[PDB]
Amino acid sequence: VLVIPPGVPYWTYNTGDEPVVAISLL
Amino acid sequence: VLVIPPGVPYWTYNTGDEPVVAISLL
Amino acid sequence: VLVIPPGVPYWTYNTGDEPVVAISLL
Amino acid sequence: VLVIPPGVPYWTYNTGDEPVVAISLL
Amino acid sequence: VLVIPPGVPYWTYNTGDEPVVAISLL
Amino acid sequence: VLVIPPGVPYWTYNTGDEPVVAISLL
Amino acid sequence: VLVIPPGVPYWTYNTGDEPVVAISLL
Amino acid sequence: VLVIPPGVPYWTYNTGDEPVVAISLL
Amino acid sequence: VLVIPPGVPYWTYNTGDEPVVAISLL
Amino acid sequence: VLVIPPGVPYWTYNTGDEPVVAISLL
Repeated sequence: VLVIPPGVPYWTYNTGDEPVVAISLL
Repeated sequence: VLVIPPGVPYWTYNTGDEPVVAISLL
Repeated sequence: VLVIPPGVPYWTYNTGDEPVVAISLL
Repeated sequence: VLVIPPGVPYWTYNTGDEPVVAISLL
Repeated sequence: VLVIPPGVPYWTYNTGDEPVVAISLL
Repeated sequence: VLVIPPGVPYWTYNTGDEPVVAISLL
Repeated sequence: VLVIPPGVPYWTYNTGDEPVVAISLL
Repeated sequence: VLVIPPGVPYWTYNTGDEPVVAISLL
Repeated sequence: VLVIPPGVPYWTYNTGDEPVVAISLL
Repeated sequence: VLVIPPGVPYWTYNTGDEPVVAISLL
């Protein structure tokens, strides 16, 4: 993954290869 | 994945290869 | 992952390879 | 991961390889 | 991880290889 | 605006009253 | 704006009253 | 703005009243 | 702005009233 | 701004009233 923003970025998040587990029991 | 925004970006998220598990029981 | 923002960035987060476990029980 | 922001950055966080465990029980 | 910001940085955090355990019980 | 997500949210953005100006000339 | 997420949130952004100006000339 | 997340949050940003000016010329 | 996170937070940023000027010329 | 995190926080930043000027010329 290549990222190169000129100018004025804002909250740049180049997440990559991010396994996610989300389980909720009520 | 290649990302290069000129100008003024805003909340750029170039997520890639992101396995997601979401299970909810009530 | 390559990141090079010119100009004025803001809250740049180039997270990579970030295993996430999130389980909640009420 | 390569990071080189010119100009004026702000709260730059280039986190990488960050295993996360988050489990909450109420 | 390579970091080299010119100009004026602000709260630069290049965290890398940071295992995190966060478990809370109420 | 009232927001109260139980469980495990992700990138919640409850933006409100957000004047936006975006003009670009090439 | 009222926000109260139980469980394990992620990157919660309850931005409110956010005047935004973004003009770019090339 | 009222914020009260139980459990284990992550990068919580309750920005409020945030005038933003972003102008870039190349 | 009222903030009271129980448990184990991470990088909590309750920024409020934050005038921002970001102008870049190349 | 009222902040009272129980448990184990991490890098808590309750910035308030923060005029920011960021201008860069190359």
